[PDB]
Amino acid sequence: NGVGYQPYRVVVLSFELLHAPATVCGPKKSTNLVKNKCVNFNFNGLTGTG
Amino acid sequence: FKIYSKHTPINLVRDLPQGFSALEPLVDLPIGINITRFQTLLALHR
Ligand SMILES: *[C@@H]1O[C@H](CO)[C@@H](O)[C@H](O)[C@H]1NC(C)=O
Repeated sequence: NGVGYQPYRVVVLSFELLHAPATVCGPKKSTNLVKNKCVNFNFNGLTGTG
Repeated sequence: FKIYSKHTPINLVRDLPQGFSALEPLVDLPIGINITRFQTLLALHR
């Protein structure tokens, strides 16, 4: 068949939002843990140094 | 919508015992819906 008449598969994704807490959250980067030295740390939103 | 529970045996089934024990959390719900009334579910053979 012609190129314009060739069958194509299409996938569509849609968005909806609510005041309830969000449930679909993609990952974030993370590094390796270090011992016995002064260092800033962030653990699940908890921030500190030591 | 948060749930707390614990389990303990009983040998004085007639009424609630004395003492003190704390409830631990086990599961949470992000549902966000409104709740005003509640009921219970039972089971029986017939
Ligand atoms: C729940 O009740 C509040 C007022 O108590 C109302 O504003 C809200 O629209 C109701 N529904 C939800 C889903 O929060």
